[PDB]
Amino acid sequence: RAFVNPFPDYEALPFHQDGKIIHNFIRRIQTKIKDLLQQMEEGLKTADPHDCSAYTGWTGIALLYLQLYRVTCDQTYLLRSLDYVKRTLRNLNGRRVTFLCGDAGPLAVGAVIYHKLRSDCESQECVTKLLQLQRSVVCQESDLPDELLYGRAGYLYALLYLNTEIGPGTVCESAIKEVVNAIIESGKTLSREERKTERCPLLYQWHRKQYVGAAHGMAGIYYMLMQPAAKVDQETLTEMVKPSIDYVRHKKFRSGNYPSSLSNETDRLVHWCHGAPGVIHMLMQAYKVFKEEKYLKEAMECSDVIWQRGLLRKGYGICHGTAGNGYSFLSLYRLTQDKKYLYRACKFAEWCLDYGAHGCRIPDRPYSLFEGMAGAIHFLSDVLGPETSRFPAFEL
Ligand SMILES: [Zn+2]
Repeated sequence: RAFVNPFPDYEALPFHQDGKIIHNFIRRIQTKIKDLLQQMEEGLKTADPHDCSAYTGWTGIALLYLQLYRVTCDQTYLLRSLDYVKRTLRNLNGRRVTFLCGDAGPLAVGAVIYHKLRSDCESQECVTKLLQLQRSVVCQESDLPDELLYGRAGYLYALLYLNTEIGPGTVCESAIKEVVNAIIESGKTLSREERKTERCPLLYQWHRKQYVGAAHGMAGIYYMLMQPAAKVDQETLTEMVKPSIDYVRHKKFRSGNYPSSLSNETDRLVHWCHGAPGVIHMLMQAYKVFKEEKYLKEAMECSDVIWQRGLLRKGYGICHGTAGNGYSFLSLYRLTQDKKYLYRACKFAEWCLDYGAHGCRIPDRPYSLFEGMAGAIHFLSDVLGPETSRFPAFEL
């Protein structure tokens, strides 16, 4: 599942003492980005015309070019992002709600792109249509899950995306509070039916499995609830979210990895979607909000599991691959300024410079943001500037 990580750890260099990446490594990274960009452009020509998702479709490619534009300021990239959103803005049936897999991705990415190209009316039309998803999400009688790829938390992300990328006052805080309350009541309900009201106040399941991790599980729901832009009150944070965070912490393996769901006792997946590379963001965010060192210390422990098991044979992607796990190191570095994690991110990036020379399997969507090439390009573009790195479709 993982390669043997060949690199020595930081103690046993691709940056200077002050944290700045050396010229040679920047140049090697920018060279590969150009290289991979052209392979991605070529392969997307045969990709599925209908998958418009941020996760595996066209909206994800526009997200990459938005990201390229954020970090280079090259207007060429802004314009190219428009080429990819435009594919996605016409078919919308409003049956999927999340930023990653539903209509909120095309719509929120489109609204941001239009706003940076100064056309306010198309920008506003996107936002207006996005908010029409509101009732389907807030309805407690809907079978809709709460998790990030198909549930309330993924819709919540789109709103926070608008208020952080465009600005506060794009989405009404009333509409964010409604979605937050819907998520909270959902977690109270299931936790009562499972008689966990006092041990895990907020409990969630997806397809009747109580997933632990970022993509479909509790760690990603708690992570969004802890976002400063979701404006959750102190009482709900300390009485409802923190004890739920602590409950999942105590389900961790002795190996330091985290299970895929509460029942599963076999330690296999070291992915953003399942395992320590996703749960670590819950812990790091828990450290930002609650400021107790045990949360950071556990994030550091997650980092060591990811350093040893995180170079994956699945591939180089964000969801379950080397780029997504490499982001764990950039995030922890931003939090700690401990250049050990800068080093570890730099080494995973080095692995990505050899993209496709390792005998990794080919993902179904091999050019996509979260399954394929676009995500690796995304991750490489952020190692250039570790201080401003953002995990796509997840950090704000
Ligand atoms: Zn995955």
